[PDB]
Amino acid sequence: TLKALAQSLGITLKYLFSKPVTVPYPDAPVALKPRFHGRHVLTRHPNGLEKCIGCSLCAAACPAYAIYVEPAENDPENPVSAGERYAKVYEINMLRCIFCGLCEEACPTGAIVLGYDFEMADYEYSDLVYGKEDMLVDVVGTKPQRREAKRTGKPVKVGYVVPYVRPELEGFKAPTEGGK
Amino acid sequence: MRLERVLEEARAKGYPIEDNGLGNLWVVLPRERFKEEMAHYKAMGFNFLADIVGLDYLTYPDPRPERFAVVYELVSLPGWKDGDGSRFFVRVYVPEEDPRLPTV
Amino acid sequence: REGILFTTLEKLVAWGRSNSLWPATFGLACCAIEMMASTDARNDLARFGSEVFRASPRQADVMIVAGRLSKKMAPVMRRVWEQMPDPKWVISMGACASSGGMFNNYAIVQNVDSVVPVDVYVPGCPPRPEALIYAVMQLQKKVRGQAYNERGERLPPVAAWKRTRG
Amino acid sequence: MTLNVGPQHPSTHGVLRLMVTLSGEEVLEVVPHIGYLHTGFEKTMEHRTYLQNITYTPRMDYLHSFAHDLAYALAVEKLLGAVVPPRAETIRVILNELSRLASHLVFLGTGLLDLGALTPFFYAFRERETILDLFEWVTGQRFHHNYIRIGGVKEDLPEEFVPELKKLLEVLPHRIDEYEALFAESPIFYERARGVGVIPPEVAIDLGLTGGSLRASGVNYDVRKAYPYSGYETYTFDVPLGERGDVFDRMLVRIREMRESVKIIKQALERLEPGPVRDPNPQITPPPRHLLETSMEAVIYHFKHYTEGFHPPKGEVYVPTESARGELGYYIVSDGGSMPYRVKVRAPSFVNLQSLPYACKGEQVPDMVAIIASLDPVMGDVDR
Amino acid sequence: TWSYPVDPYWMVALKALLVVVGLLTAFAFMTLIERRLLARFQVRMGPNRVGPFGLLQPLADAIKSIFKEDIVVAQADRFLFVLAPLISVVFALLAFGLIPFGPPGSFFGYQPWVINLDLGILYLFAVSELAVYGIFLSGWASGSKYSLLGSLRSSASLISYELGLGLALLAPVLLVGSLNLNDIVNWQKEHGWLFLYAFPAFLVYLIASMAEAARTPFDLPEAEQELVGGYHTEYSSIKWALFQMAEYIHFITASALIPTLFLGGWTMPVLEVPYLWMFLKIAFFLFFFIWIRATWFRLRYDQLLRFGWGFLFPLALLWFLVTALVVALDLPRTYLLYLSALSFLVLLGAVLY
Ligand code: SF4
Ligand code: SF4
Repeated sequence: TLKALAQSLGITLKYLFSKPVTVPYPDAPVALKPRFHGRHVLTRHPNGLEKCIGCSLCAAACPAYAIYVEPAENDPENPVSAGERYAKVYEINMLRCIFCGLCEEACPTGAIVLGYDFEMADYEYSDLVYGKEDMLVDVVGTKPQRREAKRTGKPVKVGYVVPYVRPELEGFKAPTEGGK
Repeated sequence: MRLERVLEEARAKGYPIEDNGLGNLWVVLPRERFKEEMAHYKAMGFNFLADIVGLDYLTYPDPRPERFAVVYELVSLPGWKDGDGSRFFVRVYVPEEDPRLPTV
Repeated sequence: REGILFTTLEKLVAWGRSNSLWPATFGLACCAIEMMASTDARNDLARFGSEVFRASPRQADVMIVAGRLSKKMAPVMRRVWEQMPDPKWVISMGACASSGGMFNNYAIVQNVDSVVPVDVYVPGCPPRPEALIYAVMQLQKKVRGQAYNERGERLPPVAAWKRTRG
Repeated sequence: MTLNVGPQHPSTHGVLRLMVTLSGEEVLEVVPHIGYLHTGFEKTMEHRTYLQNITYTPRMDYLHSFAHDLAYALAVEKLLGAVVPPRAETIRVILNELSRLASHLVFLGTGLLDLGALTPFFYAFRERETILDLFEWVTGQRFHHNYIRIGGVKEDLPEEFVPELKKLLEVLPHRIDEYEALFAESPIFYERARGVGVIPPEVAIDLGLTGGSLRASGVNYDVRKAYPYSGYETYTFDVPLGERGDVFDRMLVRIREMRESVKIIKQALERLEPGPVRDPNPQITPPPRHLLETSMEAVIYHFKHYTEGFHPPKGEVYVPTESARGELGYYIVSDGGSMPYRVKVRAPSFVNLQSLPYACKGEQVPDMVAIIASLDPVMGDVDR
Repeated sequence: TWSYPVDPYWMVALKALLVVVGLLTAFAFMTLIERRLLARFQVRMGPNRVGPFGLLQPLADAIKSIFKEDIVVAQADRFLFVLAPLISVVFALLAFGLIPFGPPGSFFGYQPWVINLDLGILYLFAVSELAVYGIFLSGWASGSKYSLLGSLRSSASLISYELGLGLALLAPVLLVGSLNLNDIVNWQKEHGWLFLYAFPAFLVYLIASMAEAARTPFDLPEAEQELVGGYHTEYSSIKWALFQMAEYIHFITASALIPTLFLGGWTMPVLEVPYLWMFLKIAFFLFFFIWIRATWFRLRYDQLLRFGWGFLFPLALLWFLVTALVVALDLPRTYLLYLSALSFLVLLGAVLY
């Protein structure tokens, strides 16, 4: 009955004058937690040496089969990774990546570490099979972001923050409450 | 427990009685006698027919009597004013040649 | 006859078109539940020309193909697409749609782009709402013609001249 | 006439093609026509590993994801006889109940949306976000999760988890009430709901309805009580019940559930302390990765686990469980391969839908929309 | 008028022209406030980009509407299709120039209306039939019996309510002894604002004007996020915009009349501020409905039909009759005052338990 109808209005009215709680994107960075799963990064050692060996353990883990990995045996004089095997081609089709995370768990080099990326979307199928060098810990954005930032000449931002890094990542420093 | 008067009966009628150590039980019946048997059960106070899982044993690494096998799960809802929690399966091997079986 | 072919008109009209985007979501998946999320309650879309969020092509021309689908849905979707007005854009939302995630099966349709042409992919199942925002920002500047591909290659300001429009 | 309400409409988003035999001002019967989506998960998963199958489990329940997952987990766990740490089990209930709340949030959110006043949805959603934020924290995933792992979850809780969890338990009681506040009075609420949603308890079982439909008709039937599975034995909580099949009844039940759920949370927090988070039998469990560094045997098992994945023994198995959506269970035949030889899923909502032409006998035409909505369709059950 | 101004054909025209486009711009920015006020109401940020405050978004919207296919579909006839929105907008536009905006000869000394007639009430009442004409016509035009059936509901219901509005307008004509607005206003100028005089008629009127198309019984089927109105969803572009537009124009028209009626529009013995006082009354009721609109539900027309017809209309004419008794014997109008006030007081007391 009738009382309620009034009470209904009451509360909502409180809320009306309440200054809201919503966060504008991309105008205050999204709040993420360190375990969050963005775009995979390929890590390296302080020895400047890529951790991955083309472990390809992930590939058994990927139910989508989202990984095309051509292996190779490192240079003995100039090894691109200290190991005797590396990933001569590292491709990931993001169009079906499962971002298994199990992925990470199987990889023993800890090469693969989910990012904080999500700013990925483009118009063309085959551009969205992200490559090796797009999948590093050394890039400064997403593929479209970056590609924009050259033609526009603008710099970068990514619009997220975490409380702090995930320990797993230990290279790249992201915006963390202190960046955007 | 509602189950038990079915069990002695099943035994009486010599039906093989499968049991997993996980306490799941099947009763292996022929097609013909099923309907009526199952009629008797509902009458005996079987509340709830939960499932019908159709099984294809096309390829299996052990022999089975038939390729197609149905399995009913009957239950007695104890939370109802009747019932005992009496839950059990009935399996009924099925000729591939005739993919028939009277409904329930 | 659509607002083009003088300097003035095309920028004008294009601003109009770009900023008024009216999403018609084509839920059939988890996407939808994130989509209602995507609407409100953290972020808005009304500041991107959207009060339209609902089921009439009689209200919209922004097609968001949102979710993993089956064979049975292809002609349906096709027809729904057809029953939109002449300029119209195709977002392919999420992985589930875009290339069929983790299913390889008869039942499903993989590579939704089969059924209708696409202009925008936005991967991830689930993605973040915000990614979709980023996507429509893309789509904004895309229909504005201030876009390319990752090879610097230009493209039309519509989804709708990749296969037949109607 | 036979009216054809097609898929994706209006914002009810079942694939629904519905043949409504009308009197031109009434509903007589609906022949529902469905199955316009489907995958055949059950098939696919025999072509993936057991580990892999855990991907599939939350991918057919938008709502309480974790329940499917759990139910499947349990089945496996039983089969090879694996045990789960107490702390693990603590966590598992917490997530489960958190997921139940989520479900309810979405249920009522949609309820409002579907028809009736639109707005309060957004508030319920605010809370949902809070829940989501909790999920985000611990699993890095908004929803869909894999945190639960065989033998127990795969890593420890955040510390950050504790503050926020308390926080939201503070706010919610009051909030819950205020949603409830909209319903019970509003005499229009009455006039839209009370009369409709009819079905005898007797027929609820005959046509198959599951708790919160069955218990929406106040028939006590918690599968957590009846076939009590882990932890719940030793947790107090009661059954929330209605006493008749109507929309009206349903709606109030859910609110009560939430409060029960919250007390279970409350209970849980007390019973929470350090412990290993999964079974330490490395035969059956993947080993810790902080030890690959160390032994070969580790490396071997590790490698093996994530490649081939174990062989469970031959067996069929079923466990009945109480999901948010009703009677849940997996009938799993494994042949002892690396993949099962049968994955049957018990999908409650699907069975609950059988009772729709019945449920919707002789109803009124604007009412019929709600009557669908009130039952809660998640199309995954149906479509599979 | 028998004591009131006149102005050239040209000046008349100008005022008209202005007032039309004024109401366009009105509708535009109204949408903005509605959107934003909605957001805020449900604790949310809104249009703020492309503004500041989303200002230019309506432009975009309008521009969107144009440059589009705008076609008739087979199984409909062309002429009817075109006419059917047209009609509704003309007649929606029409009827607002009747009503004033301030004190006489004071729109820069020129008359503060566009037409003024001598027969206020009639005109309004008359216009009230013509919108619903547009509606059902559209239904039929569309050639889906689905659309049609909705429209039949709609119209039927509307028309039901339309009648109660009739029974309302007799009552003030009693009091003033006249039906032209100005005098009516002026009646309140001496004695005071008319809802005092007849709270249940204020009340019953109020709730009947709800029953206008206004998205506030808020089922009809209305269109936008329910089973739809048949005057939409078989429409396209600009034509669709028109319908939506119309619903809002009604909304505000009604929102204006209620001030007109129960207050003076700009009577307020405290101060004279013409235009200001108009808006303030507008504003009040405007928000008032919107607050209802938000926080209250979609109402099955089944319920509604039962509701208005059986209870609401009979009680309204009943109140009239009573007042007519008093007025016929021409008794102290104080004698109504007490009662009016009391009935409200009663029916107010009735709320809580
Ligand atoms: S990323 Fe890891 S798992 Fe993948 S190939 Fe490299 S070392 Fe192996
Ligand atoms: S991409 Fe993920 S969230 Fe989207 S429909 Fe597929 S499974 Fe659902």
